[PDB]
Amino acid sequence: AKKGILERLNAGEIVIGDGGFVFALEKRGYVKAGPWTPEAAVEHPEAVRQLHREFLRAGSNVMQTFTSGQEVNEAACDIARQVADEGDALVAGGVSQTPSETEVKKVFLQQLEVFMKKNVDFLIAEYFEHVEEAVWAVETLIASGKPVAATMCIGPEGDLHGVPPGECAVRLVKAGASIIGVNCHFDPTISLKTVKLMKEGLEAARLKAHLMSQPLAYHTPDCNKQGFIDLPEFPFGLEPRVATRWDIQKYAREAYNLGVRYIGGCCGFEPYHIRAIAEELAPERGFLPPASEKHGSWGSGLDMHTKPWVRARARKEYWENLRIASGRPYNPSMSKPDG
Amino acid sequence: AKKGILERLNAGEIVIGDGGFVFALEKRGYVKAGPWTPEAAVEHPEAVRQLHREFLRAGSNVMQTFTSGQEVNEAACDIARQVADEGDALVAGGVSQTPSYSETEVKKVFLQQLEVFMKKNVDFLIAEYFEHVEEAVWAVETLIASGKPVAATMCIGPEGDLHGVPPGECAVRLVKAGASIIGVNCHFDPTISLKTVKLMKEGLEAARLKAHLMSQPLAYHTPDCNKQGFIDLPEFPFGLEPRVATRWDIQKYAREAYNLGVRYIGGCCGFEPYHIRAIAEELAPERGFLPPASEKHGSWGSGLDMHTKPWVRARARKEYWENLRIASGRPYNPSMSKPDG
Amino acid sequence: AKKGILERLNAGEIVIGDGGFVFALEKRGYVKAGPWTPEAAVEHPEAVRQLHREFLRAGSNVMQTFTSGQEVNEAACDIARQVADEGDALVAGGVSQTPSETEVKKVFLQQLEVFMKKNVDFLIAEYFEHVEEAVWAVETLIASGKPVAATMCIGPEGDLHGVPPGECAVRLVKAGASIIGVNCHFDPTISLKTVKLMKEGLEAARLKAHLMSQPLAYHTPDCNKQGFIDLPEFPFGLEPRVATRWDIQKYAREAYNLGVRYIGGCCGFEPYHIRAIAEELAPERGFLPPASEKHGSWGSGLDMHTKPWVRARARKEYWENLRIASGRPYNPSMSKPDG
Amino acid sequence: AKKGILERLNAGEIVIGDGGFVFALEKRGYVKAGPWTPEAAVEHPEAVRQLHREFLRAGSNVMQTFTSGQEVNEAACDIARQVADEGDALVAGGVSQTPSETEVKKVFLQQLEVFMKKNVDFLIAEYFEHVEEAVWAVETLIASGKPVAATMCIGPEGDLHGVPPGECAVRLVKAGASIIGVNCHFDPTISLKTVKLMKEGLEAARLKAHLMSQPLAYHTPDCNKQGFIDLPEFPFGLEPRVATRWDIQKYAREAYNLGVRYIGGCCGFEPYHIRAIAEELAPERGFLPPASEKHGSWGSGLDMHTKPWVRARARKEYWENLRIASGRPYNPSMSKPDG
Repeated sequence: AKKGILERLNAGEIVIGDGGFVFALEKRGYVKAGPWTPEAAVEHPEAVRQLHREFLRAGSNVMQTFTSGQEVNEAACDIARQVADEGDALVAGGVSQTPSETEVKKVFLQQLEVFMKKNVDFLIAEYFEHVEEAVWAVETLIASGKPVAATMCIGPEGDLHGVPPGECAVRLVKAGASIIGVNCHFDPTISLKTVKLMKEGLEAARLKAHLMSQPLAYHTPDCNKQGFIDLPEFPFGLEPRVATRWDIQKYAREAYNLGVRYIGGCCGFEPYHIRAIAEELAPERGFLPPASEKHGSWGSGLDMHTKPWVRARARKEYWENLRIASGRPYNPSMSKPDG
Repeated sequence: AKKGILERLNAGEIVIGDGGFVFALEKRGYVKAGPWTPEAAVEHPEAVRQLHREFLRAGSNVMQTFTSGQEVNEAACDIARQVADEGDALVAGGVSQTPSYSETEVKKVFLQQLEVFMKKNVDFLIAEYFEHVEEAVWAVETLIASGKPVAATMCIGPEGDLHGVPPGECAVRLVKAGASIIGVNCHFDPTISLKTVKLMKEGLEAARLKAHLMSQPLAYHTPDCNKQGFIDLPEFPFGLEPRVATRWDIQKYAREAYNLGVRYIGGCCGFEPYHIRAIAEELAPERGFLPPASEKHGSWGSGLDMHTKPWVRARARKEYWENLRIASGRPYNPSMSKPDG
Repeated sequence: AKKGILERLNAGEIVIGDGGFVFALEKRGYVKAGPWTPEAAVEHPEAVRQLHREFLRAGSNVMQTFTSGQEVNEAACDIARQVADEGDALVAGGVSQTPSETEVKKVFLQQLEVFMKKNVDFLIAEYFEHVEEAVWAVETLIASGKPVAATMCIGPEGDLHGVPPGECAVRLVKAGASIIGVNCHFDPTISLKTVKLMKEGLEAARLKAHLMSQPLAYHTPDCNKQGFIDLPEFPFGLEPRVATRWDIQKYAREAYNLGVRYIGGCCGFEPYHIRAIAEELAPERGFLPPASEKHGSWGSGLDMHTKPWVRARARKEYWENLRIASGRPYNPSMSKPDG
Repeated sequence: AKKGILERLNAGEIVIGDGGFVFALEKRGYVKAGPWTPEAAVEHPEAVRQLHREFLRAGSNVMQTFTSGQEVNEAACDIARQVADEGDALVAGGVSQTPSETEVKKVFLQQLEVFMKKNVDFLIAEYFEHVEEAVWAVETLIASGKPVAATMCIGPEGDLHGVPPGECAVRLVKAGASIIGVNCHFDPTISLKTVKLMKEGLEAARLKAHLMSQPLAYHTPDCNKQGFIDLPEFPFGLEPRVATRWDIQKYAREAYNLGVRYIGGCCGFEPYHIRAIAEELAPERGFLPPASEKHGSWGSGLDMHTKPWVRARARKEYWENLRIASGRPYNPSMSKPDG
């Protein structure tokens, strides 16, 4: 009786997605930074499995596959299915930007072949800068008869061709995508600007769909149209920009009020970020994730402490209004994109 | 033929220690922040085991155990021994400050703890988290009875212990108690920690009391910390993400500690497998080898030479990342904060 | 043979204007912050005269008057004329917003009476949030037969009514204003965005005019549409935001390349800022201001020093590429507008 | 009946000193940055006189002279005496580091000759890195029979030889100096650390003297023992570091509680900073300075605005507990000294 993705969304439930998986495996020594290739699926099944289980414990209702050769993709799907069966989670399929229509759809169908062999609960089109290739992806994938979702790494200023977010969203829903939204390249506020534009565009064309936000965990108020790749700090300097469990716990509420129901996360997101999403959205979802056992609510777990200040740090007010410090006073608070 | 801790140190080798274990299991949902209890050792052996293995892959030569009650400590020791046997690493024992503070009862707690680590036959012991040096000396005394190498660390800054005992006096008093390795752990970022360790080195040289030096600093940057370390910063525990070091800051602390004469170069709260991998990759040309996890990393961002853009391809060199002045990304935030305490 | 404002501009010359005059008399104890009244013109003629002479020495070619009641304005104009005659400067007239068309034009005409009595070389309409009142300004003032200039404190998002900057510019030039531009409420980059929009709008309608930039000396990258006044630091907290002689020496070149020829400054501008404008624009103007005798070019005057670092600070490269430090690490580098 | 410096101090009164005079005339175009020479005293007597009068209006009770050769010094003393006679102020002499004891005392005596001709109400030894030359100064100057004061630009880590500040202070009191303190090179907080050490050292030796503080107006938390001159921002990049009228109103209270009664200011201090000192210390001195007429108390003058927030900014609570913003988010909040 595992409800499908569209059944959950249409019922009005929040479908929390897993965080940045290929970024969490790079800091854990299994992915390399620059090829970002998922060999660890076959080389280190225990690492990939444990990250999946940590995300499931956090509150993710989706186990996106970590996708030698198609053997790696297969093994990734078996690990994802194994972990998904342990909880209220759905295995998802992911198709990403190809590095002509005939060849792009060739690549996309060869990829989709594996996800059909493995019977993934639903599919995702993601990492798409251009929306032309994104609609090609939604077309090639909805032939499966499985729910398809389309995400782009495009800011409020539209795709690389220049197509505005609203036009991109309506073009994706037209192609068949039952869920649409933004992933990667921008922090949880610019992303929710793009998703609001997408909602408005879909309401303009009366093209009902489900909304989906998977932003960066980093703060990038100094990013140009080219996301956070062009920041001088990418990839090995973004530790300061990482969000806290309060920033993400604010983006969860923002995205919920904006009308997003597939509230997840991308590069920089960790299990505790996803737990922040789940704990924020708990009073609507009617439950708390498993990992909430190893956590209070708004730092409520520190109100048995030996010091008065650390004891008083345990409340929503303190952590919501606190202005955390960079700890790097010889560094600027913003940087010019290199590109 | 697994060399012991003192054999490695006396041979001149660097003994890289594991990073903040309790802190890395809190962000992974297995430890709670505030009780900081290792209830995950029996509840989630796979999580603790995988963190141990990630640290081992990073380059750690020490699996400090993740230490009802004695059952949890035992299970932690079996997991640590399991992972240690998979590589060139040693299980370490850890005894820490008691919540109380008389000699007979503190040494009672210390001996009961030491019983389990004797049962499990840990390769060496650590006295750590000691604000006072009186209790740290008690620790070295109670633990060296094992006949195993004992190490002593305190979370004390350049201004001495809570009683005001200067770091050099602390180092001398610990080495006198029998501790073959002494150092500093926690409560301060790498530079303040390595200032304290410089003071300890000088103090030991003053009394001609030879010992091995050890540094397990915070991964956070805390230039605004008072004598009470990072715990009194308003951001602790759930606001320290900005302060987290990069693989370049830790890769600088590794060289600083090596030049300072520290050979047990590890890490504490905030340290992650990639930080320990930074330590190992920095100290590689001396150790004569690179850690396993270097297979999934270039040297100074070299792996980004593949990229399709010139401003992400030229990022692949020592100069760029060693001289880059990274940005906080929070321009509506101060770069420093006043300790609440 | 003192060339008029329009003769200077039409000849292609740069007409450097004076800096923030009532803000520089508040830090000198003669103006009060909050009423911002020019009572000091009759109470302290020597202070107002010396500030005028400092600006004239800096390089200003415009001695805007520091304008009971009409007596104070007359005294201000006498001092301005006295100091203008000492150099290559023109006395300018200033009409500003009134705290119906008939009553507003009444106020404007009563003001203009004094400036006609004193025969000011040209007039300025300035500090106009709305462009409905600014066209009334240009209308009421061009009846003098004197050159009239119109400025608003409006950002790139238009006036308070919502009129875009380009429409404001064309509507001011239609009213008769021979010079148009922006003054106050934004730093020297947002201001030069608005002036770029004004140039573009004038070129859209073929409505030739002269451009004029009088920006804030403060840095306000965190300002909303209500200028710098709504920042929490206004008025007594803006010392950190103050520009250096390099920031202003860069805005001078920006405004020159943008096509602005009346390059001056508003609140926060000091004699050394105007001297920075003049020294930057010197190679075109063909000369240097008097105050350059007490200054080097890009810190060249520090070549005398005994220390090697302070000696090497004497370069264009060093001072143009240096990221100066706030010196307040317990302070945020940006702030949310209170309004 | 103009009370002398020692009569005021011994009576328990606060003797507010003028601010950075050479530095204020550099921003006004009359002094050059790098030679820092006073030739404006004869070239521009009106500028020097107006700066003197602005400082006197602020609340300064001392009119330190602005000291072609000794003619410049005589003109400076004449202007200082002229302005001093207009209020409750005292002309003060000043001797600074030379660029052997016999030759140093020769130069110091040649200086003191002019101040004896002009009859300056008291003398100051200042800008002394070394305490050897500083005690030589106090020796050569106390022969005048006039009160002598000694200040050094030395931080909490002692003079350049290494003499601790307590030893410096006692060595200066022994030489005869009736007032001792610190001037320049450090912000108001480090300076007051040094003055605390001097007070403690004098109390160690039972060597009673009057305490004096003339700190920088800049914030320099990132300065090493060589003061602010070694910062990369010196001289033309210190605008961000400038203190506000609230920071100086805090330093005034600090110095008063520390036991300092000659509370003034060095480089970076302006008439409004000295007015901040005077307004802060008013409820003890029993009066407010003249310039307080053009100022409220803790921003009270903004009660007249039309906006609720700009009206509510008028509060001690608001301006005392406000973290002002640098407005430069692409710049670090601290910088490494270049020396």
